[PDB]
Amino acid sequence: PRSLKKGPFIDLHLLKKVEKAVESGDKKPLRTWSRRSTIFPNMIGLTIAVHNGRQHVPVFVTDEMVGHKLGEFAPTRTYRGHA
Amino acid sequence: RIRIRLKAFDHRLIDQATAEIVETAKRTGAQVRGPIPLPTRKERFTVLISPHVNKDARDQYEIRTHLRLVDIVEPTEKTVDALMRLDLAAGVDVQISLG
Amino acid sequence: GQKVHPNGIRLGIVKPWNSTWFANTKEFADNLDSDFKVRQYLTKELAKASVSRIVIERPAKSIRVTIHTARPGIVIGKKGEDVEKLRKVVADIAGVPAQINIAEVRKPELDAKLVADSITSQLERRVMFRRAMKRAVQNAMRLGAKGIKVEVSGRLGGAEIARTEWYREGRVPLHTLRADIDYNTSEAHTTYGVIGVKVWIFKGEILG
Amino acid sequence: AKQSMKAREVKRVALADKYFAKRAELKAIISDVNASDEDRWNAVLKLQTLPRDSSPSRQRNRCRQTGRPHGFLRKFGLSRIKVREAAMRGEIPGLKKASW
Amino acid sequence: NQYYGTGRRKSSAARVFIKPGNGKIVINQRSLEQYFGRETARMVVRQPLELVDMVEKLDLYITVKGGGISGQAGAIRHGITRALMEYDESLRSELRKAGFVTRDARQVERKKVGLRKARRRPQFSKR
Amino acid sequence: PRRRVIGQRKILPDPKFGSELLAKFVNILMVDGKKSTAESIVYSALETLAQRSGKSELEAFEVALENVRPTVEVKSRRVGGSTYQVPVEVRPVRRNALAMRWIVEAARKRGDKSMALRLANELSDAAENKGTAVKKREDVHRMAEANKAFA
RNA sequence: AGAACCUUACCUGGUCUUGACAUCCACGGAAGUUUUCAGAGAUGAGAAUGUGCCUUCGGGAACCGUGAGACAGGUGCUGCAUGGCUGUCGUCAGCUCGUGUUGUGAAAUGUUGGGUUAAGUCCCGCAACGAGCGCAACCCUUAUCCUUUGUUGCCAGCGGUCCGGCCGGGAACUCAAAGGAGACUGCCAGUGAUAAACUGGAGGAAGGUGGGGAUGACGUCAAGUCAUCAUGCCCUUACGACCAGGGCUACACACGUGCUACAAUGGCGCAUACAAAGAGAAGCGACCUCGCGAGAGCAAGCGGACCUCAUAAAGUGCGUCGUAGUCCGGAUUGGAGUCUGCAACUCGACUCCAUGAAGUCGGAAUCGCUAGUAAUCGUGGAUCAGAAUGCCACGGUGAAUACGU
Repeated sequence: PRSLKKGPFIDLHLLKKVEKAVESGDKKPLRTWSRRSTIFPNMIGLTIAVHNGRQHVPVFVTDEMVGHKLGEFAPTRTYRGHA
Repeated sequence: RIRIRLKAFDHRLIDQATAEIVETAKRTGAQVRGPIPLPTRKERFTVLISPHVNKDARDQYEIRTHLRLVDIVEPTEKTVDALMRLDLAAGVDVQISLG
Repeated sequence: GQKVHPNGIRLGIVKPWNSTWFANTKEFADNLDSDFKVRQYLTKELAKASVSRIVIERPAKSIRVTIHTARPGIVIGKKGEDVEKLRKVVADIAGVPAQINIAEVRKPELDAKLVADSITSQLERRVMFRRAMKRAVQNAMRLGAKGIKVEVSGRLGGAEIARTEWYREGRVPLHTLRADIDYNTSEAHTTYGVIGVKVWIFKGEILG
Repeated sequence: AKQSMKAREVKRVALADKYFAKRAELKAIISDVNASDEDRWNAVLKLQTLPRDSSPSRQRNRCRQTGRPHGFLRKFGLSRIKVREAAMRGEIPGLKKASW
Repeated sequence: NQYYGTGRRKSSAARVFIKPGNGKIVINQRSLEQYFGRETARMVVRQPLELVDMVEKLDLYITVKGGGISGQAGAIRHGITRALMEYDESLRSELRKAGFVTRDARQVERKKVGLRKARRRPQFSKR
Repeated sequence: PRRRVIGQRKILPDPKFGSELLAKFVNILMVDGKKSTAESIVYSALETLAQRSGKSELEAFEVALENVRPTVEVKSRRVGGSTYQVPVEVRPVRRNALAMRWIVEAARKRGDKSMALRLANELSDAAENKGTAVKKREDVHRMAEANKAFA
C-alpha cells in the first residue's frame, strides 16, 4: 500500500466531481475511469460507475468500502468456467 | 609537487608519452620522481552476436585503460612552464595536479 | 555465421584502429556518435572520390580527420578549396575545431575497400559480375599482392535463386594472426536487390 | 525501431531537460519532513499537474543509430549489434576481443 | 643474515624468511596454532622442515596474503622450501623428491559463456 | 578411456596418523568439498572404535577393512542374447576403495544419530563380521560363486 | 542485459490527417521565455517580452504558423527474392586446385600404401610433381625467473612511537605494469625400417600441444532473422500519428530450464579467521545520530592501487536441539510499513509481527562432469528510477573414478 506520510490517493478531477455531487445532492451515477482512486467518507451514498476496461459498472458506495479503491469493485476479467 | 596521471588505451603509446614528459621535466628541472605504473582497468563487455536469437553465441570485448603516474618533486619556473607548449601525442589523456 | 572479422581479430597486433582517442565514460558515447556522423557525411560526400579509410583522432577538444583516398585532388579540388569546405561542416558535425588531412593511397588495386567499391559500381552499371571479379583478382595480383580473395553474393545476374561465388588467387591465410589481411565489404543496390561483395587482400606477414 | 518512436523519445528527452529544476524542487519539498502538511499536498498535486514525459524514468535508452530499445549499452550508446560492428570495423577505440 | 623465500599457491602469496634459532613460527604476528586452526594446514607448512630435519634449528617469520586457508598454507610451504634452497643449496634433491619445489600452477578455471561453470554444461534434453 | 592410461594423482596422508589409506577414506566420506568436517568425523569414529576394541586406532580400522574387502567381483559381458555376469579378480588398489565406499554407504544407511557414531558402529560390526558392509561383501562373493562357470 | 507508466509493437475508448519524424517553395509571424480555464490526457481558448547577423529596401539564414501538393510514415507481407549477422554438424581433419598421366567417358591419380601423430602431423615409398584453404605456429591469459620504475602499493633491516606502516625512512619482499629469459623431445638411454616417432629420466617452475581462451576449412540444413539494420507487393482521413486506461503478469491443465527443501557432514545462538574480481558523478556514499528492521537524518572521502560500495560465506571454537513433519522446511495468507517512482489496484522490491502448505531423497526413464573439474560456499557486474533464483564474471573449500573398448 501507499505510504502513510503521503496520504491517500484520489484523482483530482474525480475528487472535484465528488464535491460537486455533494453540493448538488444528486444521485445520478458518475462514470469514472479512476480505478486507482481510493474511496473517501464523503463519497458514501453516491453511485459511481467505474470503468472495467470495457464498460462502466455502477458501484453504490457503502461505509465498509471507504479504505478500498474503486477498481476493487469493478472486476476486469470475465471468466465463467471451463465447462 | 606535481602529480601527473597519464591514461590511454594503447600501452606503447602511453609509454612513449611517459618517456617524453619525463624528458621535458628532466632538462628544465631536477629530481623527477619517476614513471610508476598503476593498475590497468580491464573493462569487459559481453554481447550477443546473433541478430535475433542465439544466446550462447557471444563475443567478449574489453578496453584496457592504462595508467602511468609520473611525479615532479621540485616545480621550478622553467619546468612547469615548459609543459604548456609541449602537448603530447593524441589518444593520451594526461592529468597534471600540483600539490 | 562461421568466420571472424579479419580486421577485428588483428587490431591488437598487425592492424591499427580507425578512431584513435581517449576519454572518460562520460564523453565516450558522444564522441562515438560524432565519429559515426562525420564518417557518414564524408562517405556521402566523397562517393565519386575513391576513399578507403577515414581516421578520426581527437586531441585537446579538436578533431583531426585523416582521409585515405586514391585520388586526392578530386577531394581537394582546387588547392585548399574543397578541403576547407569539408573542414567547416566537419567542425559543425562535431561541435569542435576541425582539421582535415588527406592521405594519398598508393596502389588502389591493392586496397581491399576500394576494390569492393569498384566491383559494386560495376555491378550497378550492369556488367557480368564474374568478369568484374576476375578483373579485381587479376589486377591485385599484377600489383603484387601475396594473395587476394573476393566473394559476391545474392541475385547474381538477377536470378531468382540467390547464390554466392568467390575467386581466390595466391595465398590468403586468415587463421594466421600476423598476416596483413586487409578485408572490406560493400553492397550493390541493383534493380533485382542487394549484392554483397567481400574482399580479402593479403599484403603479407609482419615479423616483430 | 520506427522514426516515430525515435521522435517520441527525443520529445521526452527535451521535456526532461526543460522541467528538471521544477520537478526536482517539488520532489525536495515532498521529501522535506520539516515542512507543512498542506504545502506537501500542494507539492504532490503540482507534480501531478506537470507533464508525464517530464519524468526521466519515462525515457528508454535506445541505440543512437538504430533506435533499438533492447540489447543496449551505456558506454557506447549503441545496441549490441551495432557495437559489435564497431569493434570489428575498428571505430571503437581500445576495444578488442578479449580472452583470458 | 636472514634468508628468504617467496611462496605462491592458488591466489596466496607468502613471504617466508628463515633465521637461525629454536623453531618458533610467526605468521602475520600470530602463532602457527593461532593462524591455522586446521591441522592439515599446520602439517603442510611444517612438512618441508620434517623432510629435512631442521625444525628445531631455525626460526621463521612469515607474512601471507590472498587466497583461503589451504592455498595460503601451500604458498607458505613453497616459500619455506625456496628459503631452504637459498640457504643450503645441498637440500635440493630431497625437496624435488618430495614435490615441494614445484609451484602448484593449478588456478581456478574461469567461467565460460554457455556454461554454468568452468565445465558444468546446463541440463540437456532432446525434447 | 580409449587412448591413454594416466598415472593416479598424488594424495597426502592425514595429519593425525600420517597415512594414505585414512586420507582416502576421509575423502570418500566427504561431501560438498567439506574436508575438515569429514575428517573430524572420521577421527571421532576412530577414537570411539579404539576405545571399544582396544588396539591402536589405525590397526582397528585396518582390521575392520580387511573383513569387508572383496576377493572377486562381477561384470556384465552379455555377449549372448541374455546377459552373462562374469567374475573377475579385483585388484589391490580397487578392493580397498570398494571396501571403504561400502563402509561409508552402510554408515549413511544406519539408524544411529551422529554420523561419526554410525561410522563407528559400522567399523565395529565389520571387525565382528556383522553389519551391512559385510553382508554386501558376502553378496558380491555369492554372485561370483554362482557365475564361476564363466571365466 | 530487466513489460507498473514509458518500453509496446496488442485491446478499449478519445483524437489528428503533408502529418510525430524530413526537404521544397508561398506567404503570416523573430525564435524562445514565462503564466490562465476545460479536458482522463491528447488538445483547445487567454496574458507578458523580443525584431540578431544585411538591404540601387520585389527581402533574407536560424525557429514557430497556415494551405497546396510533390512526399513523409508503416515493428504491414514475403528469410521460399536478398545483403549483413547467427546457429549447426564440428575445433570434426578434412576440402580442393594447377600441370602431368590413366580411362571412350562420368571420373581417377595426387589425397591411396608401411609406420606414426591430437592432426591430410611427420617420415618412407609410390605417375605423379607442386600449390591453396584448413592442422600447427604467430595472439591473450596463466605457471618460474630477471631488469626497470616505486605511489595512492610494500615493510626485510634501521630509529621513534598513540603499538595503526602510522611517521622518519627504506628500497629489499609482495604487488603493480613495461621490457627480456624460459620448453624445443633441446639433452640421456632403449625400441624402431640406417626413419618419422614412441617408451621411459635427467634437469627444470613448467615435458612432450604445460593449463585455459580466441581462432570455426570447403560446405550442409530454400536452418534463423524483412521486428536491429539495410533491401527487391500492400496501406496512405489509414496497415500512418497523439493521448488516457487496460493487456503482454489471465489459468481445468502439459512440458522445458532453474532456486529452495526434505535435515544432525544439520538447524539455531554467541564469538572469530582467510579472498578474488569489479563498479562508482542526475554516481558510490564512510563516520555520527535515530529506527527492532527495510531505512531515515546529517554529511566527509572520492572520476578513485588513495574514498565508497564492502561485514566474504562455507570455515574454526563454545553452547544447545536429539530423529519429531521437529528449534527441519519455508510456501501461503492477515496486519503494519520502507524506498524508488507523477504513479506500486491490476502489477515492484525489501522490512517487521503473525501465519507455518507440500515435502522424510522422488515411476518409467533422463542430464552433467576426468581437476583446481564435479560438488558446495559466498562476492561482483551489465541491463537498470525501482525491479534477478536468469545471464556474464570472481575467488573460497575441494573429491570420486577411468580395468578397458
